[PDB]
Order: sequence, then structure tokens, then C-alpha cells
Amino acid sequence: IWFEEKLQEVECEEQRLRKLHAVVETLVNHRKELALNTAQFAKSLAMLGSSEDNTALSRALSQLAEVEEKIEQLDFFLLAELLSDYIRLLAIVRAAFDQRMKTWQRWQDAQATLQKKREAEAPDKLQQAKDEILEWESRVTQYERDFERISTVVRKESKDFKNHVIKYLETLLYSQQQLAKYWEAFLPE
Amino acid sequence: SDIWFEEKLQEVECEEQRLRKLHAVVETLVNHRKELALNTAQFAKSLAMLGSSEDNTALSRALSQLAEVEEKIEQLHQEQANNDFFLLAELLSDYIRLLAIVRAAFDQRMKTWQRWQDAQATLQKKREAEARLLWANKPDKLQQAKDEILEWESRVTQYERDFERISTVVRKEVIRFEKEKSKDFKNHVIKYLETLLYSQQQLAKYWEA
Repeated sequence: IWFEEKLQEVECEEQRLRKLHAVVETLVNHRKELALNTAQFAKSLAMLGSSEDNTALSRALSQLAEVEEKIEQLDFFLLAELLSDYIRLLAIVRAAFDQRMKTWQRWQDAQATLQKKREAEAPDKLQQAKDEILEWESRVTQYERDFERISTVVRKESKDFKNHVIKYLETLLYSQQQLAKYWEAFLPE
Repeated sequence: SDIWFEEKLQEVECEEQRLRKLHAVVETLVNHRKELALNTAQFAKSLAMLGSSEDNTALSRALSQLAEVEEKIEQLHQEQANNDFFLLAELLSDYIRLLAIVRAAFDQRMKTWQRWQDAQATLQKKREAEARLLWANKPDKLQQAKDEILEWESRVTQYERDFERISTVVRKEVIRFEKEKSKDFKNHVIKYLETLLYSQQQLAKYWEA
């Protein structure tokens, strides 16, 4: 048995990856919202610009619609989705370890009962003790059966992911720093 | 006279239709720069919290440095927000609300004027009713026609007073409209829009290198 160790590993990775997920999810959601709000803005500007009678206002609205689009265009999401699924899988493996534990216990207790039934044997009360052992060996074999099944399912069922997140974060940071430097110098006023 | 009044409702109805159109443009511009500074302050707070609760030094620094950057970016959206624009937006939203009040006042004036004209018409039919009953009949019904005329005179003078009162309120509100009409919102919005456009165009050109 190594199950104790392999559970502690899984328990650890699940705690580590859930933390990373919370970082990846704030990054994925922000980029998602920005491309969403910008596409609405651009559509709204083009519609307003189309329905404008003043030529100067009309051109300005439609040119700004064209701009929000060009700038919007200016991989991490695949890594993000692989992470979300892997987290869900770790939850299934731990539930399997939990199942294995509870199934193992039902068996051990039945095994203990059976053993007390055998000590109890060591006329009509002797016949009752005999039929008791036949009912508990029936139970004990099925409970070991239930256990073996779950252990097979368990057998069948982070710090690499993290580096990739750091890489994306650093380039995002740099890119944003350059935009802050540009706006601080060029802010229209 | 009562010709200046009908000409004023024409100008007001027009400006209200024109400014509501402009408002819809200003409101999409105000709402976008509102949401951006909002979402960014939310993002920065979340990044700082996540960065504070991170055990990996490289990841922790990256999250907190990005929070410091989006903090700076938020203040730049706050600096251009408090622009001569976001101020014009509040002036436009209020002026639109005032134009709605002036039209409601013109409406009140119209309905008040009509109550009076109809009472004036009734009164005039009551006077014709005396001309008939005078020689052509007896003082019994002639007394009823006299007291009718005194009740409708009472009404007609009061209704003309009510009308005069509403026309004064319309004149006063016509003065408020003019002070906030002589503000030329349309060219200010265009001016802003063109600088916003230019600014965005220069960012697109700069980012290419």
C-alpha cells in the first residue's frame, strides 16, 4: 500500500492548482470582458454614426468605431481550459479515494463481526451460530469484492503550468507598463 | 403676443429632439469610460489580493507589479474622465430634463387657455339667452338667466387669471432654456470626439514599433 502517499500528493496538487486557477480565472475573465465591451462599443458607435445627420459628428463616430476594432486585435486560454478540466478530474480522484476508504471500513467491520461469530461457536443454539457464520461469510466476500473494485478505479484514475502563467503575466505586465508610459506622456488635454 | 408663444414651442420641440439624439451619443461615451475605470480598479484589487496570498515569489511579484500598473492606468482614466467632457455630459443631461419641464408648461398653458375659451363661449350663449327672454317673456325665467350670467362671469374671470398665471410661468422657463441653449453642446461633443479619435489613432501608429 502506497495509497496514503498518492492521496496526500493529489490532495496537495488540488490545493495548489485551485490557487493557480483563481489567478488564471481573473486573467481570462478580464481579457474576455474587454473584447466583449469593446465589440459592443464599436457596434453602438457605428449604429449612432450611421443614424447621424451632422457630417462631422457622423464621420467622427464611424472612424472611432473603425479604431476600437484595429486596436482590439493588438494560446494562454488553451492552458486555462486544460487547467479547469484537470482541477475537475482531481476532485473525482479524491472522491474515489474517499469511496475506497468507506468501502474498506465496511469490509473490516464485517470481518471483525464474522471473527466474533467464529469464537462464539468455539444444540439448537449451535445450529443458530452455524447459519450466522454462513450469512457473514456471504457479506465479508461481497464487501472485499466491493473494495477490490474501488481500489482498481482509484489506480485507473502543477509547477509546469505555473511557469507558463508567470511567462504570460510578465509579458502582460511589460505591455501594460508601456501603455501607462505612453498615456502618461500623451493623454489628450 | 400669443404668436411668440407658438413659435417658442416649435424651437423647444426641435432642440429636445436634437439634444436627446446627442445625449444618446454622449451617454455611450460616458458609460464606456465609466465601466473601464470600474473594471480596472476591480482587476487591480483582485490582483493585489491574489499577489499578497501567493507563496511563489516570481508569481507574487508579477501579480503585485501588474496591480501597481493597472492602478496607474485607472488614474489616467480618472484624469481624462474629469475632463471638460464628463462635465458637459452632466450639463446636457440636466438641460434635457429642463426641456421636458418647459414642454409640460406649454401643455399646461394650452389646456388652461382652452378651459377659458369654452367658458367664454358658454357665457356668450347665456347672454344671447337673455336677449330672447327679455321682451319676449316674463320676469320668472328672466331672473334665472341673470344669476346664470353672474356665475359664468365669476368663472370666465377666474379662468383668464389661471391662464395669465401659467403664461408667466412659461415665459420664466423660456428664459432658463435660452441660458442653457446658448451652450453649443454639438460642437463641443464633436471637438472632444475628434481629439479622442486623434489620440487613439496615434496610439495605433506608435504600437506598430
